[PDB]
Amino acid sequence: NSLPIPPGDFGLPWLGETLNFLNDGDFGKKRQQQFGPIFKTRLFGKNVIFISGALANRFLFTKEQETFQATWPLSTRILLGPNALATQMGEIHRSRRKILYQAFLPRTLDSYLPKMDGIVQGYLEQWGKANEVIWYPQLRRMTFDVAATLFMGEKVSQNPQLFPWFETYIQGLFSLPIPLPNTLFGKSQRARALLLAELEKIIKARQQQPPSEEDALGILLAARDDNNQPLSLPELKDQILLLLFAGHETLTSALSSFCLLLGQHSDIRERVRQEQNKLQLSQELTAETLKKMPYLDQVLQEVLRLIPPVGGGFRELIQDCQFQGFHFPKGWLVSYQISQTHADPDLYPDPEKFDPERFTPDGSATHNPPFAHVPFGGGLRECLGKEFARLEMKLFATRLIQQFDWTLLPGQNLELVVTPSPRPKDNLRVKLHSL
Ligand code: HEM
Ligand SMILES: CC1=C(/C=C/C(C)=C/C=C/C(C)=C/C(=O)O)C(C)(C)CCC1
Repeated sequence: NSLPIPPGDFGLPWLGETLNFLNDGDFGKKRQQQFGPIFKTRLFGKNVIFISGALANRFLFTKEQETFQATWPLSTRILLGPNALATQMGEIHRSRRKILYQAFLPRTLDSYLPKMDGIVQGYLEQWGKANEVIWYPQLRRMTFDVAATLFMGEKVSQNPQLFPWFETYIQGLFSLPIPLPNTLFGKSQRARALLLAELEKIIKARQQQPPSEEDALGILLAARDDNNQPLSLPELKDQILLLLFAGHETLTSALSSFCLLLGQHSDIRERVRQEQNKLQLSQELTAETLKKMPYLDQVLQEVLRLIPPVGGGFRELIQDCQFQGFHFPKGWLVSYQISQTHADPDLYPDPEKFDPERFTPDGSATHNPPFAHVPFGGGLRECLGKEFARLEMKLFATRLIQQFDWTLLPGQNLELVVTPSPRPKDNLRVKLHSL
């Protein structure tokens, strides 16, 4: 069939519009205005079509196996490793998906709580003592601490080079894949080498011990493929590195967003508080207690809606396709943009406004088309850790609101940069007031 390809500029050979993608907060919106709802570009040497909205998301998460193959930018793939779920395909992917899910079972999450709440309260106490808190970097310390603790173990967490290395590793994930020591990418390459060497040490320690499936690392050590074979060491290291990155980076964004938004909407903050008051907290807080928070549930859906931690995903077309009148050529990439979908005014009337009532029983977002709220993606690659994320968001939201009000200091830049997750430019300057 003789259909046109989408409008859009490819730019220079290979380089294309990669620099705009990596540096402009404007990328998708600029090309939507200039080119329309479906546009093409070139990124990291690949021709890419950007799509968004319920129907485009439906398309991308339908008859997927025969059409769409998950991928990531060249820098991301190299730094994740060939043995990570994010970089696995087909039968291997299906298998590790079932293996990893066991780390996030309803009851295993329930068992994460005590250590998680202990790490959470520890930080709140410190921040409550301070005058001004520059919050964003603090949230990064905390979320790493929770992830290292719950996925690996407590003595692992107090060990002191791990965080600095991860921070450097993260900075190169979405960058120019230039393998020199004076680039963000080469520094992340070196960070990855140092981290794997440590995780290898951490793994060899755990193997000379009675089998425990308390955490993610123990779960992976116990895991067997369909041919009853263990995961290799290189796979073990790539898999924990991913879980620690995802558990750390995404949650840093979600919680700064929550602190940002409930910072600016003190009425919503009070309704959350009113909810946790019709219960009975103390320090006594169980997994079944957090399941009694329907209104907080709504706020957290809406935080993720307004400021999605993960901007989008990428797929290679392995079949030739068409969508809304365009040829989607075999071997080109498609990118689904969660940020664009969540800013659709048809899906989200007054998209710029923070309104939890969209997720209230009969609200606008409840009878939207499928694939309208996609903070965790959908189809075959839908976030595997979503309930770990929701757990940590709910506990943090709960402990923070029960103990403190807070003020976002006047004259700061609250504007959001994405390297590679939304963060406020001036790192969220606050004062907490104890209750
Ligand atoms: C609110 C926080 C989070 C958000 C918004 C989020 C978002 C996403 C999205 C959009 C995808 C799909 C990307 C694609 O289409 O390929 C994904 C996949 C994934 N997520 Fe999450 N994520 C979050 C937290 C977590 C956590 C806490 C973990 C566990 C440590 C995690 C682990 C993963 C993994 C391993 C994948 C790859 C799945 C696959 O390739 O099949 N994420 N996530
Ligand atoms: C790599 C990777 C992850 C992080 C994705 C991020 C942080 C990308 C943001 C997308 C952007 C920045 C796209 C755009 O703007 O178009 C998650 C946690 C899902 C785990 C699977 C592998």
